[PDB]
Amino acid sequence: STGSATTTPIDSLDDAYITPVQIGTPAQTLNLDFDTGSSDLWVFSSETTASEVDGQTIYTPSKSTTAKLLSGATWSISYGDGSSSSGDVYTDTVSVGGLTVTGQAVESAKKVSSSFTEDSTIDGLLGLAFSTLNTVSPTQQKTFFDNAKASLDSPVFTADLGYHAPGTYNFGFIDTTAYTGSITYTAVSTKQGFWEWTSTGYAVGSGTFKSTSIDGIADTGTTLLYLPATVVSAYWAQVSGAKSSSSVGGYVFPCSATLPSFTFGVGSARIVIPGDYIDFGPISTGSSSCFGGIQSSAGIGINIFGDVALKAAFVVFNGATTPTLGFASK
Ligand SMILES: O=C(CCNc1ccccc1)Nc1scc(-c2ccccc2)c1C(=O)NCc1ccccc1
Repeated sequence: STGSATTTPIDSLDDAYITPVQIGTPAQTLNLDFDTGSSDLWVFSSETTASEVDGQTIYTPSKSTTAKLLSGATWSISYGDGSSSSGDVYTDTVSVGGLTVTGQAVESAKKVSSSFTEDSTIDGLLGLAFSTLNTVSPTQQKTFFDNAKASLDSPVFTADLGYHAPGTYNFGFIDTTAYTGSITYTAVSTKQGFWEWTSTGYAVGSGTFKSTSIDGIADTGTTLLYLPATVVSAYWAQVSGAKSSSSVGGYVFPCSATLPSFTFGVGSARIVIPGDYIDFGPISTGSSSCFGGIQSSAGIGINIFGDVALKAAFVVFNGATTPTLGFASK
């Protein structure tokens, strides 16, 4: 089997991407944030505290004839950025772009934090990291990809995120027309439950490539590119007027200043992020100071190849016996 779904930016800044997902019988379609940095499929629901729902589409398990409650089961997640959610657990039929999994754990939110409430465009998350991170208790539940894997033509999914444009998540096949040149595959460590890999280095603009190992994760659920302070300082030093602002919580730059590209290494291959992918616009409405898309990982404790990086590439999440990651230019 295979599946193919369009993923769309939630706003003009590409802050996140949503993908339609069918849950239950008859189908209830919710727009979920596919997140390769976590492993829970959770949704706004009829059980969500009413004051914490503001415009989201909700899943109503009582109206699904295929929904089954896991009696006593709970889930609770705290994301790296402080946000959180928790609730109980059902199994139900879940389909993405034509690909169907029966018995998928659908985690119904009783509570969500303020950032989730304030974002009306995201109805939940669909985790695509390794299932060892899944928070369901007493029995850990598998991700949608893990459940579908055996049935897929090939045990893989791909992320093709657009810049200010729609893109595609494919399951079970590699669309050879979606990228240029070849796909370079690189080793993955699953020790932390992430699609964790080691980049071979970086360049800023037309500068010389610096060979250096950067361990980080391929994370579609994180907007920005978070790298070591030394690397980030080298990037913003090439931007006139750029400063790290303690009040804003990272690097900002004069909105009209030219942004150089940022190149990262995948083995001997190179992925080039165009300068404008790094522009996240005025820090507040009407300001001529703009937020930067490359930031230090020093406070986070882990380097993150988020949407800013991934959307410059066609990315293969290869779930073979020994998982690997593939990157191609496009
Ligand atoms: O990048 C984000 C959230 C992006 N989503 C978004 C939605 C609406 C408006 C704007 C943005 N948050 C960050 S920054 C850095 C991390 C992080 C990840 C792993 C480990 C340490 C830090 C996360 C994060 O927690 N991402 C998961 C997430 C969070 C909230 C919503 C969706 C996904």
